[PDB]
Amino acid sequence: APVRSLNCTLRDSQQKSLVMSGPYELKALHLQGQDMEQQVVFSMSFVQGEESNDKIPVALGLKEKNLYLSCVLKDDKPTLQLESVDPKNYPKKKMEKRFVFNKIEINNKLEFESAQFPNWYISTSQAENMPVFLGGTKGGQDITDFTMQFVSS
Amino acid sequence: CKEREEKIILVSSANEIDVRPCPLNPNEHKGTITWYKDDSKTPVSTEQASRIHQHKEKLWFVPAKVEDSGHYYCVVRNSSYCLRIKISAKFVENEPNLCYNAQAIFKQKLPVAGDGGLVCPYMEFFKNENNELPKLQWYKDCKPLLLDNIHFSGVKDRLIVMNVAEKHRGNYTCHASYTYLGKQYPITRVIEFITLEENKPTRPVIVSPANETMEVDLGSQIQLICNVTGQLSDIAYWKWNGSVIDEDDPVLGEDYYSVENPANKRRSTLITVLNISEIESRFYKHPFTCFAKNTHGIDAAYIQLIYPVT
Repeated sequence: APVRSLNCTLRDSQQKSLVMSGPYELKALHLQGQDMEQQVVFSMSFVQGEESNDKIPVALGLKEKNLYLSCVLKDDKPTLQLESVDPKNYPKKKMEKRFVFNKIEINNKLEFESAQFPNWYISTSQAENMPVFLGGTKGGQDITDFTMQFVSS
Repeated sequence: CKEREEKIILVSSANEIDVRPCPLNPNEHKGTITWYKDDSKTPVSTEQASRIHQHKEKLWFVPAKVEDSGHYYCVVRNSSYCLRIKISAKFVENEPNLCYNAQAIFKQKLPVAGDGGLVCPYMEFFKNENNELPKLQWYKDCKPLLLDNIHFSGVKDRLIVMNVAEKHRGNYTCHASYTYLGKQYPITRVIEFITLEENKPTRPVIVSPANETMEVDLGSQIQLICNVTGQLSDIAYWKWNGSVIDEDDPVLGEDYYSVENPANKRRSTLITVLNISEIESRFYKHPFTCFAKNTHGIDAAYIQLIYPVT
């Protein structure tokens, strides 16, 4: 394999899982013991960027859905968005900055800072069923901490 | 108008209040919101006192029964883009002897040997009591938990389980009492608590590029292999002369592999192959270093290429 990739699940620190809110958008909500298969499996690739040791650059894409979380400027504000790419060319170890997030692990607690837009992380609201977005205040009240579960089974 | 879906059915319990606002993505707008009955009827009442009714852009149930367990709608059309959202709710009765129905559990997990938090879902509406989430009472297997700050702590919508153990597994319930129109109704959520294995931090072990030298002919091609013994979330990569191997490099190229050890996953092997198509003059000056990395620190080991001995 040209790039190192692992399949994971992700749940925020408030225990909310993430799901598709209509292809091209994601949302976090707590799922009932029956709908647990509604959660998106990611393909976290270890892309090369600024390996700072306390950070590890990654690419987050929807499994076999050919979609990659990227960060772009939308209205002069850093924003999260899902964009499709070419399945043959992707995933690459040399990823364009927009799809690049630095995976920071504090107390077994994951944050994903945007390499493109530092001080802006993958966030979720305390609210149930709201979309997954890029948040800039970090601790404004919005959740920027997550947990990862590997799909080894 | 067109149509909108929403396949996830939220199963709330009958005998208590319940609200169901419509899922509005980035675009909401406050002047479009309206609910409808089963098989498209009229706007499910509009009086705060009636039972099944719509208030501040939300479909409240006052005491909610099992008969309410059905398909509802909501319509957004501010200017013209009408598509009317389908909901589909379900109300259940507590199973015999239990203080809950498993049809309504939310699966939540926490790793052993460390302080974690279980979260009482959908408390976002009942919050409004002057923007103060109600005082939650917690139970596991229908018995009450003492929130002493030794074994458990209750803060807002969460239950801090101190030093999670296998013995914390079970079905938990959080209880609140929401005052709606002077009359206070009850509220419960069940959480099936599943413990995860403790996450012990361990630096990976580079097995093969153990700081040595290798004789190579100046023209040929070779394969350098880095063998690491650690977890699968541990990575292994090459860097040569202070720099990573570029994907668009014409002579250097990596090939990554992993093999999980069935007997002990913390002792699985990462294999990273470096293919040098043509050994150049420069590769004899600086060594090819291999890095084993994870959040708890890196590991290094090199292979210094040298010309053969005459």
